[PDB]
Amino acid sequence: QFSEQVNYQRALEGELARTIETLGPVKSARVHLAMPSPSASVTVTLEPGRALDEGQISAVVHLVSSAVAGLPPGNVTLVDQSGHLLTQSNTSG
Amino acid sequence: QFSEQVNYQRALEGELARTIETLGPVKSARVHLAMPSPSASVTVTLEPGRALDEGQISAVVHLVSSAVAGLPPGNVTLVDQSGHLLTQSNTSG
Amino acid sequence: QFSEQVNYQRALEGELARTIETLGPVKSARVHLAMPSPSASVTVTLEPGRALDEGQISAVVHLVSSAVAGLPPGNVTLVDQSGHLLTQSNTSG
Amino acid sequence: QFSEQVNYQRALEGELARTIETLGPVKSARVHLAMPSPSASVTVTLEPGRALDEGQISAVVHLVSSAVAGLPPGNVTLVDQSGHLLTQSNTSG
Amino acid sequence: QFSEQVNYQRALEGELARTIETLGPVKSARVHLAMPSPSASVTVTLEPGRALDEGQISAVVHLVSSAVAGLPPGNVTLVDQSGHLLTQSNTSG
Amino acid sequence: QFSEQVNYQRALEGELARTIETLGPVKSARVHLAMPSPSASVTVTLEPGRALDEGQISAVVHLVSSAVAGLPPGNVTLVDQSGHLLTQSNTSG
Amino acid sequence: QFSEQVNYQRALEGELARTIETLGPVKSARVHLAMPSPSASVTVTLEPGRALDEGQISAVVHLVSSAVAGLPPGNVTLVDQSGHLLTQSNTSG
Amino acid sequence: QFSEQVNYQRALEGELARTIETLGPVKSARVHLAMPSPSASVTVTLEPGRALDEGQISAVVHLVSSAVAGLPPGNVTLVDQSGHLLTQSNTSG
Amino acid sequence: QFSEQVNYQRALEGELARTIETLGPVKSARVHLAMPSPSASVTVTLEPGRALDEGQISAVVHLVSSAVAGLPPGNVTLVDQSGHLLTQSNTSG
Amino acid sequence: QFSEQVNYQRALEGELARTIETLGPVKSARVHLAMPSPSASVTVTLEPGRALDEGQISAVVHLVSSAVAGLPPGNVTLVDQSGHLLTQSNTSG
Amino acid sequence: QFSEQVNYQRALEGELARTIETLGPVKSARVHLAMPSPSASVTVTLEPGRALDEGQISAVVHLVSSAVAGLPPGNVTLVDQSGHLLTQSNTSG
Amino acid sequence: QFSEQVNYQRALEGELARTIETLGPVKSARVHLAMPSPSASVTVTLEPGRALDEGQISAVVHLVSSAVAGLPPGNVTLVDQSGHLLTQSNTSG
Amino acid sequence: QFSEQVNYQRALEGELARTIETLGPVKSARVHLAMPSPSASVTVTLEPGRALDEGQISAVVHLVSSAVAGLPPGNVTLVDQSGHLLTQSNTSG
Amino acid sequence: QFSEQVNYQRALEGELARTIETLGPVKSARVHLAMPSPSASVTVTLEPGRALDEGQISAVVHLVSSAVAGLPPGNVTLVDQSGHLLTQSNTSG
Amino acid sequence: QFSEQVNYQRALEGELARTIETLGPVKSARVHLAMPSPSASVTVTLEPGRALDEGQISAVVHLVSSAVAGLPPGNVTLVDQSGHLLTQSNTSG
Amino acid sequence: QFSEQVNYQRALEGELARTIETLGPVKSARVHLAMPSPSASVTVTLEPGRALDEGQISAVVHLVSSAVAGLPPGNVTLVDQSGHLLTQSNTSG
Amino acid sequence: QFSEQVNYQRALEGELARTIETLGPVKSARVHLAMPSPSASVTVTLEPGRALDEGQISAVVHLVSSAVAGLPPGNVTLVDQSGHLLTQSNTSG
Amino acid sequence: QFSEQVNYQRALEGELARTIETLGPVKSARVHLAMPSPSASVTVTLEPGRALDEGQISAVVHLVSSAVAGLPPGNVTLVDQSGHLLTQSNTSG
Amino acid sequence: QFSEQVNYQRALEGELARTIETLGPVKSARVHLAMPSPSASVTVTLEPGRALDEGQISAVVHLVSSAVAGLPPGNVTLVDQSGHLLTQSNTSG
Amino acid sequence: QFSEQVNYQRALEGELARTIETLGPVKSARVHLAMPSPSASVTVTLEPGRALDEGQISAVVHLVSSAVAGLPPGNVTLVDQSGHLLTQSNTSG
Amino acid sequence: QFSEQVNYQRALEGELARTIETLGPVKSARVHLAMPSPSASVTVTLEPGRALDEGQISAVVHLVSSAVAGLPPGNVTLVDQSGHLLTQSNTSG
Amino acid sequence: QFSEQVNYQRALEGELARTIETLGPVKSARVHLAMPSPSASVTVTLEPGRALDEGQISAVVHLVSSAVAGLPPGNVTLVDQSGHLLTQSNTSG
Repeated sequence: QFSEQVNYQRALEGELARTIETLGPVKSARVHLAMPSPSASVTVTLEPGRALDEGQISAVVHLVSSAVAGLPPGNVTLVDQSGHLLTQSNTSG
Repeated sequence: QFSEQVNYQRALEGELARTIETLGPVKSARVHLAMPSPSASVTVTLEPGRALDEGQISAVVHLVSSAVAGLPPGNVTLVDQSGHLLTQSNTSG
Repeated sequence: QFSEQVNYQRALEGELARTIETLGPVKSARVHLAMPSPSASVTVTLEPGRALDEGQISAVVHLVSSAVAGLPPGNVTLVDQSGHLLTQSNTSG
Repeated sequence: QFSEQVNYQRALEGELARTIETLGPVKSARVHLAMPSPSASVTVTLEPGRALDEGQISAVVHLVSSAVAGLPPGNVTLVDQSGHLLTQSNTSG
Repeated sequence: QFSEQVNYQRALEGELARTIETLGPVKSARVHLAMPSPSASVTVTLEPGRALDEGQISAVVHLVSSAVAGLPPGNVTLVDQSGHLLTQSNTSG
Repeated sequence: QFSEQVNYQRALEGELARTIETLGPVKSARVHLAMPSPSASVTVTLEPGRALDEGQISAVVHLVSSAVAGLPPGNVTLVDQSGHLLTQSNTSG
Repeated sequence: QFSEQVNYQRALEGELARTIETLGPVKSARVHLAMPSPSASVTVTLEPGRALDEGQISAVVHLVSSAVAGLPPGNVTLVDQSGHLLTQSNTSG
Repeated sequence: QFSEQVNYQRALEGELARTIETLGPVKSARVHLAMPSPSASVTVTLEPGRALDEGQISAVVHLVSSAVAGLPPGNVTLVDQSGHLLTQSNTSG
Repeated sequence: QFSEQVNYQRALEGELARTIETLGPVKSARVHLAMPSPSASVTVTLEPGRALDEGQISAVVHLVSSAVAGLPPGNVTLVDQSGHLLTQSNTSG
Repeated sequence: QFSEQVNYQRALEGELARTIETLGPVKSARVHLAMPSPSASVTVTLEPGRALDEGQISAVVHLVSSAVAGLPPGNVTLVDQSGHLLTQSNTSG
Repeated sequence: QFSEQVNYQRALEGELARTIETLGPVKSARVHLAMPSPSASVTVTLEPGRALDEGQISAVVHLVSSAVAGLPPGNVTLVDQSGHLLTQSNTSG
Repeated sequence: QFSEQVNYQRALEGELARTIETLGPVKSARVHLAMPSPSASVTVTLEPGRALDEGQISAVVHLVSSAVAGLPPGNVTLVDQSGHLLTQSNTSG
Repeated sequence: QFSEQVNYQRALEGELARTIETLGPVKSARVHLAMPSPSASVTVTLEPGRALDEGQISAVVHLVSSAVAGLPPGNVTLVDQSGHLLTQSNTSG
Repeated sequence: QFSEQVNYQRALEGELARTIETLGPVKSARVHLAMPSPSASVTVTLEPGRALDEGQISAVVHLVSSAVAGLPPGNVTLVDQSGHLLTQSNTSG
Repeated sequence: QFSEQVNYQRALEGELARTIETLGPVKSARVHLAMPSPSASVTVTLEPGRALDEGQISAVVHLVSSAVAGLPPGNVTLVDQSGHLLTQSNTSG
Repeated sequence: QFSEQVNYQRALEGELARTIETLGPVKSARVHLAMPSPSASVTVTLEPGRALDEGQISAVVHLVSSAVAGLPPGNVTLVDQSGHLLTQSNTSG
Repeated sequence: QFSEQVNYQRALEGELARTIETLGPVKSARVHLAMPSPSASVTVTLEPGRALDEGQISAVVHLVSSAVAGLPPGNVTLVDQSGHLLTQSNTSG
Repeated sequence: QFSEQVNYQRALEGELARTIETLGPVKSARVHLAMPSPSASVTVTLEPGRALDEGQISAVVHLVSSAVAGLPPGNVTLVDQSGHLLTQSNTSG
Repeated sequence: QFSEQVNYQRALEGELARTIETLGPVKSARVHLAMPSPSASVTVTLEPGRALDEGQISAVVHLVSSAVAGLPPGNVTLVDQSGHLLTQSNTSG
Repeated sequence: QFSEQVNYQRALEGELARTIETLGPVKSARVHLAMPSPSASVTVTLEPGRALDEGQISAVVHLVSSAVAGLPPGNVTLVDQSGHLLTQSNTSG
Repeated sequence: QFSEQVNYQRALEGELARTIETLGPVKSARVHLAMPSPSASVTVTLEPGRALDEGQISAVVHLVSSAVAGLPPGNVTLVDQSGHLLTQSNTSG
Repeated sequence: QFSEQVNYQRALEGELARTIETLGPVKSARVHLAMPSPSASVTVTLEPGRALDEGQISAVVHLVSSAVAGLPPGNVTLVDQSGHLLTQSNTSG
């Protein structure tokens, strides 16, 4: 049963990575899921010379926070390829 | 049993993706289902030089929110191929 | 048992799609069933240069809402091949 | 058991379709049964240049509403090959 | 058991159809039985240029309403080959 | 057991048909039995140019109503080869 | 057991038919037994130009009413080869 | 057991028929037994030109009423080869 | 067990018939036993030109009434080869 | 067990017959035993021109009444080869 | 067990017959035993021209009444080869 | 067990007969034992021209009454080869 | 067990006979044992011309009464080869 | 077990006989044991011309009364080869 | 077990006999053991011309009374080869 | 089960190490997980001549603290390739 | 078990005999053990011309009374090869 | 299970040793884990001519105290390759 | 178990004998153990011309009384090769 | 289980010995563990011409007292290759 | 189990003997263990011309009294090769 | 289990002997363990011309008293190769 659960989690991770790669100016990303108020970690590798709107960074936030049950939109930690802690709501300091 | 459930979910995802592709100015899309007040994530790849009405974007919203049980019309997150967080009801800020 | 249920649902979907295709100015459609106050989604692909009466759009609504148990006539979401959210009763805004 | 029930329902559907085809100016029809106050859907394809009486449209209504147990005569939805929602009792608006 | 019941019902239907065909000016008919106050549906194909008495149409009514247990004489719906809802007692309007 | 019962009923039907055929001016008849106050249906094919007494039509009535248990003499519906509802006691109108 | 009972009843019927045939001016008859106040049906084929006494018609009545247990002498229905309802006690009208 | 009983009854019938045949002016007779106040039926075929005393007709009555248990002497129905209901005690009218 | 009983009864009948044949002016007789106040039936075939005393007819009566348990001397019915109901005690009328 | 009893009874009968034959002027006799106040039947065939004393007829009576348990000396019925009911005590009339 | 008992009784009978034969003027005798106040039967065949004392006839009586348990000396019935009921104590009349 | 008992009794009888034969003027005797106050029977065959004392006839009495348990000296019945009931104590009359 | 007991008794008898034979003027004797106040029987065959003392006849009495348990010295019955009832204590008359 | 006991008793008897033979003027003796106040029997065969003391006859008495448990010295019966009842204590008369 | 006990007793007897033989002027002796206040029997065969002290006859007494459990020194009966009852304590008369 | 858990932990460690390596100026790192307020240890090997922001060091902290359930952001210990205890919140001294 | 005990006792006897033989002026002795206040018997064969002290005769007494459990020093009976009852404590008279 | 635990502990030890070796100026170290307030022992072999900060010695302390559950930062004992007890908090003297 | 105990006792005896032989002026001894206040027997064979101290005779006493559990030093009986009861404490008289 | 524990203890001993050997001026040492306030024994073989600080002897003490659970730092006994009881805290005298 | 215990005791004895032999001026010794306040026996064979201190005789005492559990130092009995009861504490007289 | 314990004890003994041999001026020693306040025995063989400090004799005492659980430092008995009871604390006299 645990093997089935971990395989399902890995397949979800692969599908999510493929979909977020299918976003235009992104060659690849790396998503990891955390299941206990859950949370998730996104490490986007943004393509150089490209920058999407805040309304589309929230698009990435809600894209990853929606397709998984119980993930609040404010619990996704978004980090680019070199620093750039964009989620100021988590790190409110 | 869990394998049957996941296969049924994947088949539903494939059928829904095919139907939403069968919408004219869309080559392909990517739907993911979230089952616990459920919710779903749609990442449409709109064809360039095409733009459908708001009454037909709500058509996509209700098309994905209807064919699955218990999905409210206000819980679908719609994102185009490059940002464009169209669903302002979820992100009411 | 679940396989039998899903096969029966798929066969019903295929038969319904064939019957709604057998309506004159329609080459093909795509029906999906939602079973919990149930609801259903219809994505008709109307033939160009053809337009049926409102009393025959309600014919499609009742045709899909009747042959399945417990589906109210006001819960069918009807969308043409390009937008055109015809069901104003669901989207009363 | 469920397979026996669905096969019996399909055989009833085929027999009913053959009998309603055996009505003169009809090449073929499409009946679907709904079992929970049940109801049924009839999509007649009337032959061009032919039109039967109201007392014989009620003949079709009672022909389909009688040979199945518990189907009230006012719950049959009758639609021709192109719109023409004839049953005004269901759609009393 | 259900297969035995359905085979017995089909054999009764065939025998009844043969007997009602054995009535003179009738090449063939189509009877269907409904078992829950039961009821039945008769679709007679009367031979052209022939018309039997009302006391012999009631002969058909009682012929089909008698050989089956519990069928009241007023619950048989009689329809000719083209409309002609003869049973005015059911459709008392 | 049900097969034995139906075979016994069919054999009784065949024997009764042979005996009623063995009545002189009758080439063949068709009897059907109804078992729940039971009743039965007789469709005699009287030979042309022949007509038996009322005291011998009651002979047919009691001949079919006697050889089967519990069948009252007033419950037999007698119909000739073309209409002629002779049993006025059932149809007292 | 039921097969044994029906075979015994058929053998009794055959023996009774042979004995009543062994009565002089009778080539053959047809007896049927009814078992629930039981009753029986006799269809004698009297030889032309022959007529037995009333005290010997009652001989036939008691001959068939005696050799079977519990059959009252007044419950036998006697019919000749063409009408002739002789038993006026049953049909006292 | 029932087969043994019926075979014993048939053997008794055969023996009784042989003994009553062994009575002089009788070529053959036909006895049938009725077992529930029981009763029996005798159909003697008296030889022409012969007639035995009443004290020897009562001999036949008691001969058949004695060799079987519980048969009263007044319950035997005696009929010759052509009518002649001799037992006036049963038919006291 | 029943077969043993019937074989014993038949052997007793044969022995009794042989003994009563061994009585001088008797070529053969026919005895039948009745077992429930029992009774028995004797059909003697007296040799012509011979007649035994009443004290030896009572010899036959007691000969058959003694060798079987519980048979009273007044319950034996004695009949010659042609009528002649000798036992006036049974038929006291 | 019943076969053993009947064989023992038959052997007793044979031995008794042989002993009573061993009495001088008797070629053969025929004894039958009756077992419920029991009784027995003796049919002696006395040799012609011979007659034994009454004190030796009582010898036969006690010879048959003694060698069997419980048989009273007054219950033996003695009959010669032609009538001659010698036992006047049984037939005291 | 019953076979053992009857064989023992027969062996006792044979031995007793041999011993009573071993008495001088007796070629053979015939003893039978009766077991329920028991009793026994002796049929002596006395040699002609020989006659033993009364004190030796009582010798025979006690010889047969002693070697068997419970047989009183007054219950033995003694009969010669031709009548001669010697035991006047049993037949005290 | 019963066979063992009867064989032991027969062996005792043989031994006793041999011993009583071993008494001088006796060629052979015949003893029989009776076991329920028991008793026994002795049939001595005294040699002609020999006569033993009364004190030695009592020797025979006590010789047979001693070697068997419970046999009183007054219950032995002594009979010579021709009558001669010597035991006057048993027959005290 | 009974066979063992009887064999032991017979062996005791043989040994006792041998010992009493081993007494001088005795060629052979015959002892029999009686076991229920028991008793025994001795039949000595004294050699002619020899006579032992009374104190040695009591020697024989005590020799046989001692080697067996529970045999009183006054219960041994002593008889010579020809009468001579020596034990006057038993026969005290 | 009983065989073991009897073999042990016989071996004791043989050993005792050998020891008493081993006494000088004795060629052989015969001892028998009696086991219920037990007792024993000794039949010594004293050698002619020899006579042992009374204190050595008591030696024999105590020799046989000691080596067996529970045998009192006054219960041994001593008899020579010809009478000579030496034990006057047992026979104190 | 009993065989083991008797073999042990016999071995003890043999050993004791050998030891008492090993006493000088004794060629052989014969000891027998009695086990219920037990006792024992010694039959010494003293060598001629030899006589041991009383303090050594008591040596034999205690030698046999000691090596066996529970044997009192006053219960040993000592007898020489010819009478000589030495133990005056047992025979204190 | 424990092997499955440790393999899952090792796979998580490998994936996390690969992702943190996929951060630009990092050739490799070494993560270890601690599961009981849990905690974790990170030993980054920063590439020479590179230094990321504090808002991206907190990016590493939250990247490792998010993808694992229940890890607070203040419990991650971050150490470079040579000392440099950057996390001053843990070591608040 | 009893065989083991007797073998152990015999081995103890052999060892004790060997040790007491190993005493100088003794070629062999004979010890027997008595086990219920137990006791033992010693029959020493002292070598001629040798005599040990009383303090060494008590040495033999205690040597045999010590090596066996529970044997009191005053219960050993010591006898030389010819009388000489040395133990005056046992025989204190 | 214990083998699995010890193998897991050894693998953790090996991984920790490899990671601490991966720290620059360290060729190898030796870690041992202690599991009951747990504690651990570190024996670092610092490379000559190298010395890291106190804030990086605390880096080693927290690196080993973090990756294992429940290890407080003050319970790690740190010793270089030659003495140098650096942890003054444990050894506070 | 008993065999193991006796073998252990014999091995202890052999070892003790070897050790006491290993004492200088002793070629061999003989020890026997007595186990119920236990006791033991020692039969030393002292070498001629040798005599050890009393403090070394007590050495032998304690040497044998110590190596076995529960043996008091005052319960060892010491005897030389010819009398010499040295232990005056046991024999305190 | 005990074998697993002892093997684990031996492996810990070997690893600890190797680590303490890996301390510079030590060729080999010998550690033994004591498990019940536990304790341990260290026998260091210090290399000649080398002497570490007291703060590094306490390093050895805590190195061995830390890597094993529950060992207090004051319970380790430290001894060099030749005496030199360094731990004065244990031996506080 | 007992065999294991005795083998362990023997191995302990052998090891102790070897160690006490390894004491310089001792070629061999003999130790025996006594287990119930236990005790032990030592028989030292001191080498001639050698004598150890009292503080080293107590060394032997404590050497044997220590390596075995529960042996008090005052319960060891020490004896040289020829007398010399050194332990005056045990033999305090 | 006991074999495992004894093997573990022997292995501990061997290891301890090897370690104490590894002490410089010692070629070999002999340690024995005593397990019930336990105790132990050490027999050191000190090398000639060598003498370690008292603080290193206490080193040996604590070296053997530490590596075994529960052994107090004052319960070790230390003896050199020739007397020299060094432990004055045990022998405080």
